[PDB]
Amino acid sequence: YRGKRVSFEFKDIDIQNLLRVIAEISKKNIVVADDVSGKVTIRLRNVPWDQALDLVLRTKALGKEEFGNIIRIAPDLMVNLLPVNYAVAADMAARVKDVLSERGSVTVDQRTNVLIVKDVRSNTERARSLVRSLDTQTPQV
Amino acid sequence: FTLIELMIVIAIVGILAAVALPAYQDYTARAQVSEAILLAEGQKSAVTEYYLNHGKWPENNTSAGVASSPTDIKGKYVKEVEVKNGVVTATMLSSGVNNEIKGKKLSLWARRENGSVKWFCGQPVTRTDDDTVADAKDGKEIDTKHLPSTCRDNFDAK
Amino acid sequence: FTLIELMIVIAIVGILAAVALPAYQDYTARAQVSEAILLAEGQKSAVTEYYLNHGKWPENNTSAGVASSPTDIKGKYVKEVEVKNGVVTATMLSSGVNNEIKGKKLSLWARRENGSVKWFCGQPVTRTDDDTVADAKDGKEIDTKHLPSTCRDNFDAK
Amino acid sequence: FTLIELMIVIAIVGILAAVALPAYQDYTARAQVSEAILLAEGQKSAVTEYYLNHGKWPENNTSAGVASSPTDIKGKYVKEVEVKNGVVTATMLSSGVNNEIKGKKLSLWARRENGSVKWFCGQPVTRTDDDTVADAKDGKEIDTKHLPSTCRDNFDAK
Repeated sequence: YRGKRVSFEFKDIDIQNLLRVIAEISKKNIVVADDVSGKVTIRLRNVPWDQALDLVLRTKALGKEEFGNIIRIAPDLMVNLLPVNYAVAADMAARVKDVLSERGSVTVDQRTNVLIVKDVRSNTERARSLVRSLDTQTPQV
Repeated sequence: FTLIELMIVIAIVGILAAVALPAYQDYTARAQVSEAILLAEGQKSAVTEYYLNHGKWPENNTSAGVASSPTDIKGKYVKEVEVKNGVVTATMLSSGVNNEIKGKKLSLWARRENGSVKWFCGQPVTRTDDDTVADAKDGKEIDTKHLPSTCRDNFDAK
Repeated sequence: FTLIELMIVIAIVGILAAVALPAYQDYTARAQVSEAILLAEGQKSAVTEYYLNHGKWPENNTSAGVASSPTDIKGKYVKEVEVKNGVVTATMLSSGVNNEIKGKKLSLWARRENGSVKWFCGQPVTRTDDDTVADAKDGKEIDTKHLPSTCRDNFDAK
Repeated sequence: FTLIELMIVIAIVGILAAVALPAYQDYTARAQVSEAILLAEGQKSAVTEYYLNHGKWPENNTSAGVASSPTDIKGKYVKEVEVKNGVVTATMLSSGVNNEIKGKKLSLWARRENGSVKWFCGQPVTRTDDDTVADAKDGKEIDTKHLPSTCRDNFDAK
């Protein structure tokens, strides 16, 4: 769960293809089962892959299990990184969980106090507006 | 040949308990929350006075002049009550409560009316500035269904 | 040759009453105790005030400012309610109650919180010092099974 | 030559219904009265407050601050509930009830305890003075057999 930064753009492609593509980029050797799912659409910018993966899982796709050398996977939206300069990322977690409800979309907290969201643009926009708005009362030190 | 009156009436009281189960289980939780609210209040006094006398919200319990220890303001279903910049939050214990409300909490916060203040009651909130708070969104918030009609206030209620 | 539907169904309602007998008999007792508790409470007020105003627990009903006569604080299942050094004990009548709870009683006692007090509810207790009570072990305590979940307090509950 | 199993078992269920007839018919009436009682109560509040605040029993529903119209406090088996000088009487409808309890009624009345009051429940009564009532002897009282164990109070109960 650490990698080079990437931008994932997938317009109506088999998750098996996204997976292989992700193995061809040295993001492990990835192998599915045979019939995992189908086709998905995502479009990410500035996301390390191992995250764009966790995030792909939550879209439609699978869960991942690693043997070590190989990993087995079994059965636009966008991603944007939000810097949080002023507040701690965990203090947002209550409010951010409360927008999601039983929706799709997710939020991931990286160690360097940045939030990452996959979702539809409309749920991304909401999550950014709240994260920045709560960050903004934190900049007045 | 005969005995079905004893068999059905033992099985109607069994299903009666199953129907009476969720009613007593939210009436029950709704009752355990109504107290977190009572424990939260009565601490409005300290906080109100501190604010009106100094023009600044009490930073913590000790500032407000209350059990310097959050855990010292607990109850049966309340694991505590902390004052954080005038905002008073009540946490639900983990033992003796419903099931979907334990470890969950609410908040009471006030607003400068100028010469006095007005209090609000609702889901957890954080104070930003002396006259602004926000959803203490934690997913730890007591679910709207368990909150009285008098404690449905939103972070921006005026 | 024939008539067994009338004979079995009269004998299933008979055995249904026998199965419904112990359920109504503890639900019943548990109900008669829930009142001894209500009669005991509401007298917390007098006792609390007396303590906070003087710093000493009311010695008896008259001190607490309540029906100077224990027997004057009785009920249907309650034969009385006596205040003995801040401890309020409720006695179950002998007529109109279960069978294993009559003449039996419980107690409500409080503890100095310093500036306020906290109340407990449970099996009979005696007060030792201003901040300590002990089991009035004697055999007339209402059995744990008949006491609410809110009245399971032990002599040393804090 | 043969068929008596069908003939007897159809005639044992027939006689079983005849034996189950009076049981369901008083269980039933006793159930319809238990409500007249619930409709009568909950109006104790108004009456109690009126008395404690003024020291005089509410003359009628409007005084007590309840549906100014007796008929507005009716139910399924209850044709109404009237407050007459603190005494609250509940009348049994004429349709949807037993047979020996319709148009029949009971009363709830209280007594000055001095600082509070105690309530009674029983067969119809009239108020004489602020601390005395008497049997509204007239023939329309719900029969003792239909009244709960908790509503067997006599005009002079204290």
